Amino acid sequence: KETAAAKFERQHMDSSTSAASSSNYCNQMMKSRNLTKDRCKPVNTFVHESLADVQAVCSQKNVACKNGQTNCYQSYSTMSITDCRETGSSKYPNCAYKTTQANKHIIVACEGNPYVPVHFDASV
Repeated sequence: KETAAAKFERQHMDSSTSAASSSNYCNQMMKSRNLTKDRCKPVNTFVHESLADVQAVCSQKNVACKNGQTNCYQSYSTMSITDCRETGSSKYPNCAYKTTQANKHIIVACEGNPYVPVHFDASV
């Protein structure tokens, strides 16, 4: 049983690079994080910052989530992120992605004790 806090780190954290090293970054990471296991996840964001810096966003700017919920929080600083989206050719199990580098503010939904990120909502 994977906790929601643990699943967020598997799906979104990559503190090991300052940014996506190549255009094949997503194809490789989507596969290695088990995100293409039973279906090709259509969109996924990776964050290249320390976990402590990402966990601290839960104490920053409170904003509404895309689904109307109110437990979302936006980062005061921009963060290095990599946006992964399926290409027109992608077809399970042969999932394929486009890698795009960006530096944006991130919005995550927090929950629990301690209060941590459990869902990546969007970037602005």
